[PDB]
Amino acid sequence: GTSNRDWWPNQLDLSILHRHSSLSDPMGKDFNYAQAFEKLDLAAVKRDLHALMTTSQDWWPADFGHYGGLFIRMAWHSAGTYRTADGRGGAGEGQQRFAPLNSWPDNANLDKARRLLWPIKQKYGRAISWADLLILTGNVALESMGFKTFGFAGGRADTWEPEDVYWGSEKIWLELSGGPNSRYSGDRQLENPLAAVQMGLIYVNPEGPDGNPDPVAAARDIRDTFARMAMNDEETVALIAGGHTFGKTHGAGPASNVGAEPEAAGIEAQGLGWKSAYRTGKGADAITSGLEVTWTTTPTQWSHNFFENLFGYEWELTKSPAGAHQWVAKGADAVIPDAFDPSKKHRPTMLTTDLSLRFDPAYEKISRRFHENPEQFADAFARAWFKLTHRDMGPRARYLGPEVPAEVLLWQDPIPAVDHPLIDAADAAELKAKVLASGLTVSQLVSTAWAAASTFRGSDKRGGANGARIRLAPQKDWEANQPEQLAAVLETLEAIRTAFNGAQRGGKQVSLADLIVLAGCAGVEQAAKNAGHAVTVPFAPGRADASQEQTDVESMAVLEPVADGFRNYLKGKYRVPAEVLLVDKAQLLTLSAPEMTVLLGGLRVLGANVGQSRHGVFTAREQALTNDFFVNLLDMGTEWKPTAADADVFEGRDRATGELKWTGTRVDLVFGSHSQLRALAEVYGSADAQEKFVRDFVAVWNKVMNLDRFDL
Amino acid sequence: GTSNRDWWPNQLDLSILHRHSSLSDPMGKDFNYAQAFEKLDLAAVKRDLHALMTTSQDWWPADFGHYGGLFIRMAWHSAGTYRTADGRGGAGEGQQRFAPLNSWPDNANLDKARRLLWPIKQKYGRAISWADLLILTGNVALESMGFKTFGFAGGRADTWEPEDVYWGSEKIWLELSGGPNSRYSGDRQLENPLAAVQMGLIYVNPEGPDGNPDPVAAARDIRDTFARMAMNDEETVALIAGGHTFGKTHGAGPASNVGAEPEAAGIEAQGLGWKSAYRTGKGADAITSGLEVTWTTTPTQWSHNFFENLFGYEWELTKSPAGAHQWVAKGADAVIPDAFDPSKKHRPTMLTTDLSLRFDPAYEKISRRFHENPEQFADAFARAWFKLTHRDMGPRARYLGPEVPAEVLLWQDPIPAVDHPLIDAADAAELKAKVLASGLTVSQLVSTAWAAASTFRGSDKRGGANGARIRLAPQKDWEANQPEQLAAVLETLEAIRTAFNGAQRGGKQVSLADLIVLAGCAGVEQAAKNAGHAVTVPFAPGRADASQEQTDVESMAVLEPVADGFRNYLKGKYRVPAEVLLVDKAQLLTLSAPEMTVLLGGLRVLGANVGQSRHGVFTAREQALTNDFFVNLLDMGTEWKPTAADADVFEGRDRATGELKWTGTRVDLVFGSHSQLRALAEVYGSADAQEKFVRDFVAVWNKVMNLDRFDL
Ligand code: HEM
Ligand code: HEM
Ligand SMILES: [Cl-]
Ligand code: NA
Ligand code: NA
Repeated sequence: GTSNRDWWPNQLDLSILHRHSSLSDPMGKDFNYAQAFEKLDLAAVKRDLHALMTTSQDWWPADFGHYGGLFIRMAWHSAGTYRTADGRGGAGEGQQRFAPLNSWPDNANLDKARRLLWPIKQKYGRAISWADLLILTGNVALESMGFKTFGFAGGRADTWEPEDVYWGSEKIWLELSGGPNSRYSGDRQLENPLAAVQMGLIYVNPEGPDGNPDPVAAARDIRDTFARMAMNDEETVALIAGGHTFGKTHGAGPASNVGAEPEAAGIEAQGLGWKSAYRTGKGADAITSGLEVTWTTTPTQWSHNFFENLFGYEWELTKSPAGAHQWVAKGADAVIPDAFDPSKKHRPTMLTTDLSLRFDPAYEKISRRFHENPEQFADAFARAWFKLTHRDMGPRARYLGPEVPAEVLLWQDPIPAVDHPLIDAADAAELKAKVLASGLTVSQLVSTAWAAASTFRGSDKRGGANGARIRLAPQKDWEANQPEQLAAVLETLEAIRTAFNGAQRGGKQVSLADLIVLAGCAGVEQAAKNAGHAVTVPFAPGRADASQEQTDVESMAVLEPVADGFRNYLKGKYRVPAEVLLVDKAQLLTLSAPEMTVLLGGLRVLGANVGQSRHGVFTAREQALTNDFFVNLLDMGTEWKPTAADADVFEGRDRATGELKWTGTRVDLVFGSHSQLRALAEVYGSADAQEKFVRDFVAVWNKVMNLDRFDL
Repeated sequence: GTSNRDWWPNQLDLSILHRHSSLSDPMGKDFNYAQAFEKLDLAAVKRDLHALMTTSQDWWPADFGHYGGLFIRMAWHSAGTYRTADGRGGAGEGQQRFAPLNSWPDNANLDKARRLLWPIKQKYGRAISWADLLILTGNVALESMGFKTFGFAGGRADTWEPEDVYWGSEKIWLELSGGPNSRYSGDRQLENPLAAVQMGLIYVNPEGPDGNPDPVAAARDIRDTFARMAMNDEETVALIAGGHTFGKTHGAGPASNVGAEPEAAGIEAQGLGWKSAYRTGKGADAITSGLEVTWTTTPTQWSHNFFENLFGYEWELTKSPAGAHQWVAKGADAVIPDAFDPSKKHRPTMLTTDLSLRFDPAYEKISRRFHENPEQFADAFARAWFKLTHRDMGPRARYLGPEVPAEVLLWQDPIPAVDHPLIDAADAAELKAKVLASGLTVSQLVSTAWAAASTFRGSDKRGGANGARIRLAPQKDWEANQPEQLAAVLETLEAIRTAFNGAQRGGKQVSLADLIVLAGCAGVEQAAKNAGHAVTVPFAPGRADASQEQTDVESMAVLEPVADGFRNYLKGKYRVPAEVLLVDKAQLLTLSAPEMTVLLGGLRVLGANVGQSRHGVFTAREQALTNDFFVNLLDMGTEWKPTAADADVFEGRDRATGELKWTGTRVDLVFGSHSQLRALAEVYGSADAQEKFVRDFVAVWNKVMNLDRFDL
């Protein structure tokens, strides 16, 4: 059947805002995963996973009698989709079991790994999510093979449909760069927000860049893609050498033997894929990547034999049985055990990307230190493996269970504990009145609280107003945050805070993080009062103030809004139309299309625009909370045309007189153009809508203020 | 951005079961449109609509100074998408304001019509839906121009995103037949469920079949497509001749002047399209269809002039100024008024499809009767306009407001009023015990109640267990209903009814409609008991029994299930795979994916399959309510393969021994294959899920039993 997407392939897609509906979720509306997990017998789950490691199934025999390597790869792939640019991908939603990730070429035969785990998932049911189980299984694999992990947190709730992620524009799996849809431009610049070199790869091509077996060139792609997954050089070397301490690759025969990926396979395959016609199709005959490399002399035991081999041999370019480029140790004895035949041994082998760790000069120094000091290697790998597998879990408050590491890590964007009584309802009312009596305007108060709260993204649960990081580098100097106006607001609020905290007893005090949000609440209540409407905006205290020393300024760079339609802000010109960037922002903020619509219409008339731009400010009572944006936008008395100067800025003129009434961007006018958004704008721009508009605006304002409040 | 649909364009689409979520809806979850409409001042709205008729806007000037013809077309097009095959389309959800219908070629310039209504929509807000307003505007247009309508019902709730409808497979607007995606095969057979001749037309091509101007061949397409929209010869003549008593077509210059349809237009067009470069692009210069026809001497007044012209002249093939085929009266005077220039008059003109009403012998007889008996024409048109505009509104219990016709019409599938006390909980316990003491099995009770209730479709709200039409022609004869088994169950239930009603005083009695549903509830209770579970199934009395004479047997044919995955039933071999037909059926039953999953797993083990097929009966305890279907389906100890005899039937064998354990269809195994359906099956197949399965099953069973219960 022909669909709207066929007819109008460039129209905005709002369906990404309406995922994860109660409709698609088999659990009751009252289901609380954290409550279920907190009663899990995690020790009993880990004993079952431990037994599983050495219980081979004939439909997918265990290499060396041990599934550990397979399950470490499974858990690394689960986590390895993560991109810092948007926070999308990662292990935190168990998306490996859905399209497209269940059928990526780099996830070949991880369908078998997930199927091995169904008996344990079935036993423990809703008390352990697939998302937690994939990571736990990787931890138990490591533990069973003598590696001490840094710890584990539960709390990744299962999802029930694919995430809407931009994985790239290529129409061919693993397409080499330089195609019609190339993800590369300039001097090998990978397009944001991608963090993989080819469609369907986790990071890089194990042969080398676009198949060129050059370890030095490969090292470039490794460093670039790992940095885009939040890993520096030490972490990257620790992870790759740590992983490739275990197990083997699978390339026993030509790739033409391997059939359809799971999403393409026949219904009889019952959710599995990559059925191989090569000899037995599994075990000693397995084909996965097409490479055939076994790194260490003890693939089922933690060792420092990866670096011993990397540095102890010279390497020769060779071909797998599948015709893939790989390396073998020159002059070596057969010292590596065979996966199935206890009478066969093999020479040491390496991937191009393994040799990167020796032939890139910066990796070489780290790899030599790890070689000489394997206790340093073990500790870096444990820390990196925790970071990898938890990077998208959000604040430490979300971490469940008895194995949570007590060490607070800089990458967690940590929030200090609150040690003192919180302000009560009367205190909140006193502070709101003091804020409004200071002379801070509605526009200043709403703009500041919006700037602080709207860094949250639900993709990796980073950002939000908790921490008061808006006062620190680098948030205080982001262009979108209007640094000089922000500095003046924060100075006034800090004087209000000092006076209130000075006057208290019993150690009661208010954080600046709370006061910035409460001040924004006062701005919204004042705007409602300006409109002739008395409303109370909800407020929940208990935010704390993080220090500069507790803030990684480099990691905070990815949270900078370079597009924020809710402030009519675009840092520069992009490929992507501004309205597409608005819907992307609404998705990160976890907003529905109705929530996005009411929030944007209200922010316009409150003065939230960066630079006090008039664009979309369709009111003659700025700083009053009215539905004026919608009533004026939908007024057929006004005709719109793109400006001569700028095709992305529109003039609204009286249709009769030609008088200039308004100007607006694409972000403003899309609400009068897109057939689904216009239907929403009509509800809010109706004569009966003033009370509904205020209520809905207050609701979505409060939602945004609370996005990072996992402490509640 | 490459999507899962791009990679796997044949995988099942579950998103059609999760549309119309609370997420996309701007109204509160408690919003009750019926209650809002009941408070509407309908008299005030109709005064506003009467005023609008002659209030010309310069951006789309009114023909003859009266918008009535444009609005009648707008309302006819709102209703005219309806198909009897699936009940999809029609006016009942206001889908003309969304993609794709807002942009169909046949809906060109109806964007202008809807925009003229925005001020009235704005003024009355949520108290009148767009869906109600489009039809009410059509009524007022007719009343304004002298035609007395049969009545009007409110209660069409607005919807907030496009309906998932198969409109055809063509990838070109208006493609003529015989293309690579032809909707025609054999002797001009239109594929079910389509009810138009070309992609983006309402019914037929006004020039003639595939543009061939043969009124006789055109009559064939008119008959077929109108029959597929529930209209017979009399209704079809009345509707076309009635409509074309008013207004005019628009083709003042070449179609090449007309730009992008609304969904393709620039953002500055603010939701309008078909902007024309021809002269002023509007009014006298309007281009809509490309035809230039005005039917009557008084296009803004009800007249008998359509049939006077049709019969009173001989017709000559000619071309509009756009190059379209149409017909001019041989030797006629210039009697037709111009829409704008009082100094111009025109010869009578007709479309090919108008001449059909004369040159098709069966239409000719009706047209002549209407010409000779104008009162018969007026009454037929009024009744057909009502039916057209209310055909998808469902039972009369949904009809709101003060203009609802009292007359009960056969096409409404009327239910008699209940005039007696209903059974209470004590009676329901007594009737269930009698049902279970009769010897009727779980399989018989569940199968009969499923057969009765599952005819419902939310597309046009036809069907369901109310009326006990399963005992009448043609439902009692449907293969899916197992006529011989059905007859035996009904005979036993009618004997229980007779004995219960015979023992009552005070006029209390139970309908067979109620007893069938209650007996099915007893079956489910007995099944739960068979599984060691104490369960009560909710039951709401108040169904009444319709007569054979209240049941149009030809209209009832389109509800016949030729595919019902819930009974593992396929009447023959279709081009669409069985699992796509299962999701289509779930959508018509208003089920979510979780609901569809739990229902199907439960029905399989209760013995609801047609013919007692073993396909999908993955239990050793049939007629016990357990999650066995899921636990056995997900057992990796079983391997599945298609049979030699039948690629659509699968054998489940022990992996280790090769012993046959089970057989299943595509409908069974899709729950083990589709990545999202398998995630749902896993929840219900987990060790902690038996009580959840039972309670979810009872909830969705009750939901299906109540689908048509608008009396509640
Ligand atoms: C440049 C980065 C990396 C590349 C190109 C890479 C490439 C590969 C390839 C091609 C395979 C063979 C797949 C097969 O045929 O079965 C593999 C296996 C594996 N990788 Fe990596 N890898 C990378 C990083 C990592 C990391 C970060 C980890 C975990 C910390 C990891 C752990 C493993 C394990 C345990 C296996 C063995 C699977 C088995 O025994 O079945 N890899 N890798
Ligand atoms: C065989 C069925 C039909 C055909 C092929 C057909 C075709 C057309 C076409 C081509 C136009 C001109 C559109 C334009 O250029 O503006 C039109 C106009 C119209 N049709 Fe029909 N029609 C049919 C049935 C109906 C029915 C059932 C109704 C209503 C009961 C109706 C009411 C109208 C009206 C009122 C207009 C005039 C619009 C105006 O004044 O702007 N038609 N029709
Ligand atoms: Cl639940
Ligand atoms: Na993420
Ligand atoms: Na419908």
